Amino acid sequence: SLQEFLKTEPDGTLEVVAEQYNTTLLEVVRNLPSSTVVPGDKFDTVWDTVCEWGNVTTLVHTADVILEFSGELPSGFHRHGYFNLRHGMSGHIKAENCTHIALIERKFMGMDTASILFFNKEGSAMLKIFLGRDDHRQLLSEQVSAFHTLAASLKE
Amino acid sequence: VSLQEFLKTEPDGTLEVVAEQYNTTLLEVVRNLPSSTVVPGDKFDTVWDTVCEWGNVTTLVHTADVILEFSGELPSGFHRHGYFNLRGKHGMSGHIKAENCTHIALIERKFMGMDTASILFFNKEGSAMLKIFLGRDDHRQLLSEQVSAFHTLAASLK
Repeated sequence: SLQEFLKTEPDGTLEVVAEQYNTTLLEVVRNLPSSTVVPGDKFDTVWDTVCEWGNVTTLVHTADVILEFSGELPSGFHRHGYFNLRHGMSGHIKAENCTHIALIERKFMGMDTASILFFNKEGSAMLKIFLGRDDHRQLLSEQVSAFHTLAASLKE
Repeated sequence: VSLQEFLKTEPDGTLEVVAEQYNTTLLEVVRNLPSSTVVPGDKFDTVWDTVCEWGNVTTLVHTADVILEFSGELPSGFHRHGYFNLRGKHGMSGHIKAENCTHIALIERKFMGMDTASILFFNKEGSAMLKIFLGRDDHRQLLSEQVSAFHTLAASLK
């Protein structure tokens, strides 16, 4: 049982858990009891709040490349059917295809991780944002409180 | 009108749209562009290490949902554990499955009225795994040194 297995707190990529159960990441990130999932709307709310935090890691994963961009989230701007970004990272995102957004915080063998997932209609992540960490090793406490404030605010 | 004849007329638009229009792959469209250079995946290292020395460029990943680009010097990388691993540079790092790269193309064309030069890394299905575009200017123009090294790379490749 998916939901039952998730309550186990298993370490490892949520993608594999999705593969095993032969389902979508969104589905997995739906059986995690503490995950905060909201609909495509809020994209700006989420992506405007995050631009406020400090440096974060944006991640794009394809069958051939895994690219990470460490830094401040760039401000948005909708037009021509795209969300267009304004330092190092830029580009355009098909906000319109984002059906769900999940804020998930969990452990990796005891080590906290926190991320924002933007899902499309197929239940796959089109983009992921991970909270940055301090030189020490832990997630930036200021960001983590901001993350929980947003998750609370979204359910509010 | 044939793809090769269509290209040459210097079409207005993305090469990806020409591909679907002609029911073919991005690779076949670039193969038919005037003056393009296409070489086997064997050239990945020569290409990557050469561009690592050019200064700022724009690296782009295109997906069905996002087009993300990173401007900055291309990070150096090393083959290990079946991936080409980037040596974190500025905000950009990660991994490229260079083993899946079967073709590399250097092309030049006008797009939206401006000259463009890019390097395309293709997987076997003929679509682009990654793209790198020559850097611009404070004036919205290609860097001359990059254009000539690009040409130099293109000449030695083919």
